[PDB]
Amino acid sequence: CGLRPLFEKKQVQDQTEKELFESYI
Amino acid sequence: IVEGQDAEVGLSPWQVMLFRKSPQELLCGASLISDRWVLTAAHCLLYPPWDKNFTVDDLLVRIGKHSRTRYERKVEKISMLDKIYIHPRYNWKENLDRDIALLKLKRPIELSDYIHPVCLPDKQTAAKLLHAGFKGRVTGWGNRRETVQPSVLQVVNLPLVERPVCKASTRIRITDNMFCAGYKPGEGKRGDACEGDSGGPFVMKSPYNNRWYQMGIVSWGEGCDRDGKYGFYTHVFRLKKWIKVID
Ligand SMILES: Cc1cc(NS(=O)(=O)c2ccccc2)cc(OCCNc2cc[nH+]cc2)c1
Repeated sequence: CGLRPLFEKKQVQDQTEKELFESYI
Repeated sequence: IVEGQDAEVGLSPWQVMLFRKSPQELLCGASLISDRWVLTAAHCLLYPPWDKNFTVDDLLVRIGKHSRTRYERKVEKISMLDKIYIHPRYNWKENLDRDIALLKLKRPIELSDYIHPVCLPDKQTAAKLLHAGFKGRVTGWGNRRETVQPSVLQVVNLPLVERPVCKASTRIRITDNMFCAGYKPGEGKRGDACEGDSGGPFVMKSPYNNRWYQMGIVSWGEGCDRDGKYGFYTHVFRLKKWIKVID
């Protein structure tokens, strides 16, 4: 679960995914 | 969603929209946590003060969508409920404590590129990700502002706010079965869930395993995107032990 077919499985980051990781730092 | 963007196709495979069978009417958001179990907020089904008490015969579910209106033939999957489960301790006549409900689909749904379950949090994950400052994601087809219905699924990333701030921002009695998220007055950004977003998921991505986890369910909020006001979410991990129903 949590592994989106059109994103995680394709090894493609979604447009806003960057914000989330940045907030962790 | 207030201050959101149209989501890219397949952004939230677990997104589910709760519908009224007749007349067709969007009622709430929900999430696909299994091929036969949908997670939503209890206030989407039962809330006497507004005359809400939906039965299996009144509801309907539509999974795999993107457009709020158009019936996307073969991508979309419509299903009917088998049984509805509302938490026994869901306090609707006070602060909406334990605002959680499980919807069992009549027949198991067929997963695809547009339909896929989200992970439920575990101790480790909940411990590592639930920290103020960390941003989460909310999605829905709800109003764009206080009523504006989006034609396409909206998305917005909101930061977790520290409890003292959540409590201070409202008069409602905050319990540990709920948390709030949103930008503060000085944070220089806006965004919040809104009418029609209730029940939708609040997810966070774990850099440890590259998996999305649902940390909360869109619960109540006093207005949409109001300064000094935050949106509240049902704390999924603290209610995971109830989520017992599935077994
Ligand atoms: C059933 C329900 C009651 C209240 N009214 S309330 O004054 O906020 C409230 C608060 C908690 C308990 C009872 C009433 C508001 C509701 O929120 C539905 C939309 N959820 C939102 C979540 C975050 N931002 C904006 C909206 C839904």
